[PDB]
Amino acid sequence: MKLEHITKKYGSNVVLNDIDFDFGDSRIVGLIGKNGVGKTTVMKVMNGNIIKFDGKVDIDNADNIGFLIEHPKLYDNKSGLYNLKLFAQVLGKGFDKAYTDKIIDAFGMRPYIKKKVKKYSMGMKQKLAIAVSLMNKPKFLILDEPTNGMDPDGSIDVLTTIKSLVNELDMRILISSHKLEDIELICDRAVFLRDGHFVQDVNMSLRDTYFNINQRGDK
Amino acid sequence: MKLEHITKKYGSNVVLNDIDFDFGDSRIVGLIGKNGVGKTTVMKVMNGNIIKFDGKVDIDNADNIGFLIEHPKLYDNKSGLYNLKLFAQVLGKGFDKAYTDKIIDAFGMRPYIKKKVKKYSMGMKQKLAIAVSLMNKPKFLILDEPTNGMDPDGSIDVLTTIKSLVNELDMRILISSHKLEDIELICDRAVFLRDGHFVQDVNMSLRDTYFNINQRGDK
Amino acid sequence: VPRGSHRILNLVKYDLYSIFKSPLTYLAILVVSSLIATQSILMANSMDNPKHIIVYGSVFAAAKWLLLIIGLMFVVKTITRDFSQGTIQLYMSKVKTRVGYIISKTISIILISILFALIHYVILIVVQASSNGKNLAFSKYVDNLWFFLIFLLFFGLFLFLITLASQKTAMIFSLGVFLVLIVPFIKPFITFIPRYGEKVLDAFDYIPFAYLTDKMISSNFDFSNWQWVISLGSIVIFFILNILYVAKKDI
Amino acid sequence: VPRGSHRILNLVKYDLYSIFKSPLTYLAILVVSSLIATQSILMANSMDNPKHIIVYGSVFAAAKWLLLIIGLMFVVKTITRDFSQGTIQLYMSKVKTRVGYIISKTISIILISILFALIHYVILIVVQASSNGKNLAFSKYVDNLWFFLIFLLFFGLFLFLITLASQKTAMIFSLGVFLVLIVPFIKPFITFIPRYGEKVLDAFDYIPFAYLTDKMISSNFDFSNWQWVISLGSIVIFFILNILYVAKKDI
Ligand SMILES: Nc1ncnc2c1ncn2[C@@H]1O[C@H](COP(=O)(O)OP(=O)(O)OP(O)(O)=S)[C@@H](O)[C@H]1O
Ligand SMILES: Nc1ncnc2c1ncn2[C@@H]1O[C@H](COP(=O)(O)OP(=O)(O)OP(O)(O)=S)[C@@H](O)[C@H]1O
Ligand SMILES: [Mg+2]
Ligand SMILES: [Mg+2]
Repeated sequence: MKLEHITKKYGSNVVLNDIDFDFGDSRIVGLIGKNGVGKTTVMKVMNGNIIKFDGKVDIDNADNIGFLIEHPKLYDNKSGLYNLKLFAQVLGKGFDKAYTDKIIDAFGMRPYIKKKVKKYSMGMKQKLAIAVSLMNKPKFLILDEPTNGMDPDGSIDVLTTIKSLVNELDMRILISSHKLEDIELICDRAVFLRDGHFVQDVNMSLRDTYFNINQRGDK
Repeated sequence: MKLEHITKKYGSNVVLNDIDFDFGDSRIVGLIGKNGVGKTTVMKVMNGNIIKFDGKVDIDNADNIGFLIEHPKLYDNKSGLYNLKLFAQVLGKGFDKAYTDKIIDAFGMRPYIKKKVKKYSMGMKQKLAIAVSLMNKPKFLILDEPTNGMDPDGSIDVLTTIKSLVNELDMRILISSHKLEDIELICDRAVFLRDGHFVQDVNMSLRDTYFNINQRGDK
Repeated sequence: VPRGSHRILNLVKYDLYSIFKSPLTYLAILVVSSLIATQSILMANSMDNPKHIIVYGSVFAAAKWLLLIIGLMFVVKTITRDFSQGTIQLYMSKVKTRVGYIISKTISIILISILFALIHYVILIVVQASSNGKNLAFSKYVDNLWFFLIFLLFFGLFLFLITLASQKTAMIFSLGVFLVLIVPFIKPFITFIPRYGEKVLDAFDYIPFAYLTDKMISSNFDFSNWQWVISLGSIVIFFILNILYVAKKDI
Repeated sequence: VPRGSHRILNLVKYDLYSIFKSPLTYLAILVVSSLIATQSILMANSMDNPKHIIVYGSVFAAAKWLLLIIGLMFVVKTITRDFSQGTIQLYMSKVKTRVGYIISKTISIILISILFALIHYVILIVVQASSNGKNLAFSKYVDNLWFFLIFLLFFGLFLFLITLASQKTAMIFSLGVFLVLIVPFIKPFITFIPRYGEKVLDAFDYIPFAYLTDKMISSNFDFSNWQWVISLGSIVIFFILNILYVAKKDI
C-alpha cells in the first residue's frame, strides 16, 4: 500500500497535492488533521473508491483491504449477525465462526447481534461496522473515525482488539481520527496532514502537537 | 420542559422506566451513559418525535425547541446557507441575518457556506446542523452528540458559542454526549443514565465518575 | 394565530421556489411544448390536406395528459422530498407543527396543480394563435383547471398518506406512474371478458381511480352528480386521515 | 481464479436467498395464483356455457403479463438494493471487484427470470390439471422461458446502467413501470394519427422497448430474424457498457 504523488481536486479545490505515503515497517499509523483537510479522501484513494487521483496507487491486488468510510454501511432490515455472515462470504474469504465470535464478544455486541440493524443505535452500528470490515480478514485496514460514536469503554475494547489482531493477521492499519487520546492508545506513529500534504511524521500528547500545527488556521 | 414518569419500551425491551427529569434552575445539563442506555430516546421524547411514551411530557407549546438527533438532516442539493435560511423561515420565527452571521463565523464555516451540502464533509455537516438548530432561536436546545464528528478546535468554538448564546437568549440546553471532556467545558450539571433511570445527579473528572458507574456492565 | 399560518406558508413557498429553479422543470416544459407543436405542425395541418385548419380539442386532450403526468410526478416529489432527505424528522416534533406540515403540503399540491393548468392554458393559446380553427371556450379551459385540481389533489393526498404510512419514497413514484398507466391498459384488455364485464365497467364510474384516470385523455368532461361527489368526498377523507395519522406516527 | 468466481456467486446467492425469505414474495405469488384461478373459474368455464372447456392460451398470456411485471420489479430491487442501503460503497473498491459486482448482478437477473418462468409454468400446469382443454405444448412453455429471459435481462441491464449512471433508486422503479405500461397505452392512442403512422408502427418492430413490451400480452411469439438479433445485441451492449462504466465511476 503505497501512495506516490497523489493529487486530487474537486474543480478548483485542491485537496491532495503531490502527497506521498507509506508504512515504514510500522503497523499502526494514525492520521490527524482538521476537518476539511482530506483524511477521508486519502482513504478513499487507498481503498480504491476514487479513480481520478492523478498519481500512482501501489496495491498488490492479491491482498484484501477492509474499510469503513463516513457513516456505517449495513443492510437495515437484516440482523447484525446476518451482515457479518454476508460480508465474510461476499467480500471476505468465507465465514469464520470462531473469528467472528471473538470479535463479537470482544466488542460486547453479543446481546443485540441477532436483532435487526434498523433497531440499532448509532453506536451499535459502528461497533458492527468495524467488525464487518474485520471480517474480510484483510491485511490493510482503513478506518475513518472508527470510534466516532463509541462510548469510553467501547472505544478502548475495540481498539485493543484490533491491536491484538494485527499480530494474529499480518496487518497494517490506517486510522483517521479525532480523539487523539484514542490514537495514543493504539499507534506507533502518526502523520499530520495539512494543506494537501504531510507536514509532520511523528514516530512513537498528540493533542498538543495538533494544535501547534493547526491552531493558526482559525486563530 | 419536564418529564414525569416516562416509560418507553420496544416490545420487551424497556429503555426508559419511570424516569423523571428537570432543570433545577440550571442551564447546561449534560447527559452521560453507555451506548444502548437510551440517551437519544429521552431526547426524542422531549423533542416530541415519540408519542408512545406512557407518561407526561410537560412542554409549554408556546416555546420553541431546536434539536439535532443522530446524523445531521440537511437538504443535500442545496447550499449550507440555503438550509439556514430555510429553516429560520420555516421552523424558526424568520431569518435573522446578523444572528446567522455570528454563528457562521463563530463556527468558522464561512468558506464553504455557499457550497452544496452534498459536497460537505461529515464534520462540516455537523457544524451546519448545529447552526440549523440554533437558527430557530429556541429556548430549549437538545443536542445528540453535537461534537461527535468535530475536530478539537471546532468542538471548543462551537460549545463556547452556545454557552454565550444561552445568556443572549433565555435558553436551557440538554447535551447528550461522549467526550466527557467537552461536557466538562460547558456544563453546570450532568446526569448519569443507566438501566432506564437516572443514577447520579452531578452538580458542578466526569470520565472517572462514568467508569465508576458503568464499567461493571462489561467488566 | 397568523404566526402559525405564516410558518406553514413559508414551507409552501420553498417547495414552489424549488420547482421554479430546477432545470428539470424547464426541460419538462420544453418537452411538452415540443410534442404539442409537433402534432400541430406534422399532421393536424396536413393529414387530410386541409387548408391548415386544426382541432384544438385533440391538442388540448394530449396536452392535458402530458401535464397531468408531469404534474403528478412534481406532486410526488413535493411529497417525498422530506422522507428522501430525512428532513421530516425536523418537522414532526409536536402536534401543531405535524398538522401544519400536512396543511403546507396540501397547499403546495394545490398550487402545483394550478401551475400545471396554467401551463396547459398557455400551450394551447399558443397553438390557437399559430393556426386556424375555432378557438376553445375560455370556460372550457376553466373546467380543465377544475379537472387538474381534483385529479392531482386526489392522487396527491392518497399517495401522501401512503408515503407517511410506509415512510418509503421509491414506491410512491412507482404508484403514481402505475396507477395512471394501468387503468387505460386494463380496461380493453380484460373488462369485456367476464360475465360481470358490464357490471365492472359500470362500476368504474364510481371508482375515482378509474374514472379520474380515464378522463385524463378526454377533450372534455362532465362529472355525474355521484361521480363528482365521490371524488370530492375522497379528497376530504384523505385530508382528514393524513391529519389523524401524522398526529400519532412516531418519527 | 475460482476464488474470484466463488465470491461473485456468494453475492448472487444472497440476493436470491432474500427473495425466497421475504413475505412479500409469497404474497405476490398468491396474488397471481388467485387472479389466474379467478379467470378460469369465473368465466373461462362459464361465459358461453361451454361444457367446462377453456383456452389455456388466454390464461397463459395473462399469467405472463403479471409475472413479467412482478419479475421486473424483483429485478429492479435486486439492482437498487445496494444503492438504497448505501452498501455499494463496500463493493466498489477495485476493478476486479467492480467487475465482479456487475457479473453477480447479471447472474442474479438471469436466475430471477428463470424463477418467474418456473412460477408461470406451475400456475398454468395447475390450470391444465384443473379443467378441460387441449394442454399446451411443453415447447411452448419453453419458448415462454426464452421470452422471460430476454425481456427481463434487457430491461434489467438497461435499468442497471441507469442506476449506476444516476445513483438514484426511485427513478429506476419508476422507469421499470413506466416503460412497461406506456407502450400499449400510446400505440392505439396516437400511432395512427400522423402521416408517418404506418412508418412509426413498422419502426416499432425494430425497437426492443416497443416490441418486447407489446409481446408481454401475447399468447405466443415468433421473433423475426432482425427482431431477435436486435434484442440480443442490445443485451450484449448493455452488459459491456455496465462493465466499462463501473470500472471508471467514483463511489
Ligand atoms: N463529493 C464532493 N464534492 C466536492 N467536494 C468534496 C466532496 N467530498 C469532499 N469534498 C471536499 O474535499 C475536502 C476534504 O474532504 P474529506 O476527505 O471528506 O475531509 P476529511 O479530511 O475526511 O474531514 P472530516 O470529514 O471532517 S474527518 C473538503 O473541503 C470537502 O468539501
Ligand atoms: N427503532 C428502534 N427499534 C427497536 N429498538 C430500538 C429502536 N431505536 C432504539 N432502540 C433501542 O433502544 C435502546 C436505546 O436506544 P438509543 O436511544 O438510540 O440509545 P442512546 O442512549 O442514544 O445510545 P447512543 O446511540 O449509542 S448515544 C437500544 O437498546 C436500541 O437497540
Ligand atoms: Mg471525513
Ligand atoms: Mg444515539
